[PDB]
Amino acid sequence: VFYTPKELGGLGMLSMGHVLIPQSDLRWSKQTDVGITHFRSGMSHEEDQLIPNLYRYIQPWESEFIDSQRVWAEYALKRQEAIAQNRRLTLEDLEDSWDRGIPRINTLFQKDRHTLAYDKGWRVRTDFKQYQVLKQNPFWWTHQRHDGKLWNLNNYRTDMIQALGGVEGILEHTLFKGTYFPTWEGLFWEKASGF
Amino acid sequence: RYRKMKERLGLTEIRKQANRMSFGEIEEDAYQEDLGFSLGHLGKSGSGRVRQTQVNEATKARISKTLQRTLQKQS
Amino acid sequence: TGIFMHGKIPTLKISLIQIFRAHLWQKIHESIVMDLCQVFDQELDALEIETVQKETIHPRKSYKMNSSCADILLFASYKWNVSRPSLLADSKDVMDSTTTQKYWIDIQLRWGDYDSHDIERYARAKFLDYTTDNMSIYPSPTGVLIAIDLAYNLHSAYGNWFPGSKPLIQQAMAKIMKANPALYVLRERIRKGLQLYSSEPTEPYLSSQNYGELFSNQIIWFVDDTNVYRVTIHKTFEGNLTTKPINGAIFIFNPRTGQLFLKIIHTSVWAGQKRLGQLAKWKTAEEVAALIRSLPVEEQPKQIIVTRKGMLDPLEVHLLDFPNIVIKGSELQLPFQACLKVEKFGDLILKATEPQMVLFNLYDDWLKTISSYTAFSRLILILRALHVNNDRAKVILKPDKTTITEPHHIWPTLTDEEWIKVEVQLKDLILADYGKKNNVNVASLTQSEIRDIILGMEISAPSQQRQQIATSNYETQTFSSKTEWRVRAISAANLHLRTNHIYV
Amino acid sequence: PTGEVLSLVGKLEGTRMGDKAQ
Amino acid sequence: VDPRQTQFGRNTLMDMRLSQQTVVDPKGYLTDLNSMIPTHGGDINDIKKARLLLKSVRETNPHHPPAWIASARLEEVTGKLQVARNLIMKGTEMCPKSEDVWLEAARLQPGDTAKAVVAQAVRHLPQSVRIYIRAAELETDIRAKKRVLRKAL
Amino acid sequence: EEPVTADVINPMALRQREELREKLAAAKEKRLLNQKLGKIPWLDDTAAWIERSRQLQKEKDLAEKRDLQGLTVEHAIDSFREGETMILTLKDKGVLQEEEDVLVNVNLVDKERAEKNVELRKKKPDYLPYAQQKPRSILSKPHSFRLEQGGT
RNA sequence: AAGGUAAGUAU
Repeated sequence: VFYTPKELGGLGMLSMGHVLIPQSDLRWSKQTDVGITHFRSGMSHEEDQLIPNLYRYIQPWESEFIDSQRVWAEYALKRQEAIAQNRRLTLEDLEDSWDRGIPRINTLFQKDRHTLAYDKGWRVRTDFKQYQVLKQNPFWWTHQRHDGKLWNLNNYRTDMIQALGGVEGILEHTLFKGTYFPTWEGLFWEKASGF
Repeated sequence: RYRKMKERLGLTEIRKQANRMSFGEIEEDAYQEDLGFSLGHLGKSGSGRVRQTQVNEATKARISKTLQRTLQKQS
Repeated sequence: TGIFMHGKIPTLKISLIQIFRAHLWQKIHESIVMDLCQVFDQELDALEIETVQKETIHPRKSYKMNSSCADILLFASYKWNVSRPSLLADSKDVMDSTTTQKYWIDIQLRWGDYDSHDIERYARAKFLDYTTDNMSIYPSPTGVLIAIDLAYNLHSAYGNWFPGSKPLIQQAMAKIMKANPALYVLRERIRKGLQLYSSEPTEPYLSSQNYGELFSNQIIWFVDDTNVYRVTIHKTFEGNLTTKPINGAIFIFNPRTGQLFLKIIHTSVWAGQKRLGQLAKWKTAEEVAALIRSLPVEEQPKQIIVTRKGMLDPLEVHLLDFPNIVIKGSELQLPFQACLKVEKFGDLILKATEPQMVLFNLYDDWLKTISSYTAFSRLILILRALHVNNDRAKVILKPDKTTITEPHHIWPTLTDEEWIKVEVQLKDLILADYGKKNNVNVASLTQSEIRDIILGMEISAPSQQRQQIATSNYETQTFSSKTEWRVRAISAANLHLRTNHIYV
Repeated sequence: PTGEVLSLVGKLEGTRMGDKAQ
Repeated sequence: VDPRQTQFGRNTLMDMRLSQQTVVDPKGYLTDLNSMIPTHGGDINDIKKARLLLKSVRETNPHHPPAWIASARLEEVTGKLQVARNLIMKGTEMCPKSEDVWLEAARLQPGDTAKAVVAQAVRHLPQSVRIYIRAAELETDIRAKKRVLRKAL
Repeated sequence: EEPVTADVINPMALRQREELREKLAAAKEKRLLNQKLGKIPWLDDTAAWIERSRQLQKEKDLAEKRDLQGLTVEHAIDSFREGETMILTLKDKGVLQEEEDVLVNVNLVDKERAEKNVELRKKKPDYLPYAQQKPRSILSKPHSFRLEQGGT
């Protein structure tokens, strides 16, 4: 109920810890013409399912800096040949280096990349924002628009769904089978009621 | 007056799509400073709208009447 | 309910009370009992069932989880070979256990949890605990118990099986689980509580309640593609009924200025296309987008209303360069397909040898004496009348032999009060077919529903059993059979008509 | 089986932090 | 991206209708030589539904150049710039006489192959001066421009 | 008992796999096109081309010197009348839907709706007539006839 | 040991 992503009704908690899922929680059952059939998830004779840790899914700062230097040297070269051939980087040449550098290559393709070029002293201003807003900013050190998004949780959420037994394993814990929806595909939540 | 107040306060189509979250389709985090913030069906597949939803101009933000008076005493 | 609370979770308690309001547990049990009665009442002369009775039980029998009794009692014609008790999913049956004359059927509803949603083991345990019990009361030593897990929508059965019962029970239970009024109410209430939907978003949508707000000064386009692909069919007595394609017309009506843009499509376009249904939609959307690009921005529409749900996505694709135009579907069927029935449109477009784009003024000279709102209202009324009869309506449209239609426009020229009289006559005409084809008095129509009749909104309700949503009258429901006096009187009628075809 | 988040001081220390990241 | 950027800082229509004591007003049908609507970045809400619908347009009207143009440009705004080239190539294979599709092919395709595209457009439409001058932009050599422009004449 | 280990339904993994399949299919078509798109003196001599053009200028002067309906209709044979004729229009269907392009007449559809409503208006005396479970099967889970060549 | 009392009319 905690680590299930918010799209499936869970709280979408991020775990920087060691949590074991009991194997009794990885069992479900479905009814078909031949009757009721029961399924598990851990076919391999391994231990109980362990939820992915937000530990492993963050690249360390040193590797991040090495990647940034390598990627920006590569981009400098690519731009140098792009100017010579009277062409521009078409978002396909910069495919191997997309979310790598400290100023993420994402930022070069940002729609408002011209107005942000006139934004100076933005890190100092973001740090000093604590004296104007009554809420502490965890990302006081960086700006998403200027510095890019320096992390990704796609792999984390993918492995969290895989570790919980997928949609079938997760939804056996829920009232989804009580709704008698034929499938989970064409479904959407409503965060707030009409009233 | 009641019609204008209901148009200003009533649910808008884009704000109707805002509070609708697709079931089972995990979306990448949008806003870094707040992970709770999410666009919902806005800009994401499954909303059923081929074209982009437009801004209801009846929900435009404008200054109060007394704040207009100060601007008249300033220029 | 039969829901056991493991701890005071007050939010869950409130939710489950709301979900199972209006005695939903008893109603579900009664509905399943009725369904088993009917499925066993049909096959009584094939399963050698002498009769089926709905046992008179307590209204709270659905709630008793400690004990149980029988809901259905089957009396055999001669005898039944009871097999060894087994689960519903058991294919192999040992039909040599005992014999019986009476069969009891028990239906148990449960709300399973995650750890205990196994319905087969539950049914086996309940059957064993209730048959071998001095508290549970049964009318025979043999029977079957059907267990329903509502929280997981599982179903099973355990106990004895006389020949011909297991497949019938399986199929009946599958049909009941897939479709049942009380079960459907349970699913809808659980869906509303959980608040997740099966892709039914709410969007701007022309109903009969926002019809009044349509009449503004902004430009509105009613686009109709009903008469794009059309053929005429005629049955001949000497031979066979034959069909012949005819030219189509796209309607781009503008209720403000009265401009009726008619796109005439030749029959040669549908030459080598396998899928005409969507070709018509794409052609019509292309024409609509081209006409929008033709008109200046001042006369460009900002609200396009479509009379067919099929032409909502194609317009959205073909209006991808005009995001500031809202495309609204209409749930009420406007009579815009009946304008081709007019004498000045049908023959005009049938003999059009090439596709083209034509402009008409559906408001002939009304705009010089009445506003566009009344012009559109009377035009909708006239089109509804034409769609209704097109025979008496054509007689109504000219009230006097001195009323003629000049070649400049479509409708005849009438005085203001003459138009009032024509409109009231056409309103009576439109109410006439509703009175006839629905066998209801016109005076019984309130002023609120006459408006819906004119516009073209109608409602139906095949599922009246959803009345479940609104000494106790819960388990009072009982089964019935033709074996009774009413069934014998119904079977006695028409027996002489079957005597003409008899075999030896 | 308790579901309690256990500290990984000394637990899962064999693997690097670059694992399972792309 | 802009040439100076460093580390630290659609569904067009081929149908037109001119609008000007008779009930019938047959207005002339006009065709525009070329139609290049702005990219309209982000105007699509449901990318997958729009992609399916544009696929349906391509299937129903394979000889509709706006269909192919919108279908491939939807892949270009999405960022999948490789499938857009394939869509334009198929459109050229199905709409060879439309100079708009050939001009769009010379834009999305990479440089050298883009030249080939023009070298093929002349095969299906030699009178189009617009593609010829386009080849002048495609060839970075003046001597190459001498060949193509003088061949155009 | 022994449960069977099914395939884990991971929507994010499915999305990634679909995107990878699209990416790999795009590359194959690119190479296939390049197998064809890549198989297509006076270019420097201005005087030679000028002479050729002058030759062309005089060269032009020297040269100057119904059977197509096999679809279906969602109506009954008895619905029509021999003494009358009516128009049949296409039934509303979604573009993305792959269903057959059935054919209807608006007046006959209205009449069918009216008769359905009056039948429903009349209460059901008995579900059983007096298969298994008729009301829960046919509804949860429209007379028509196609056209043979010229016509049925 | 608890933090697990539906409330309401009627005798």
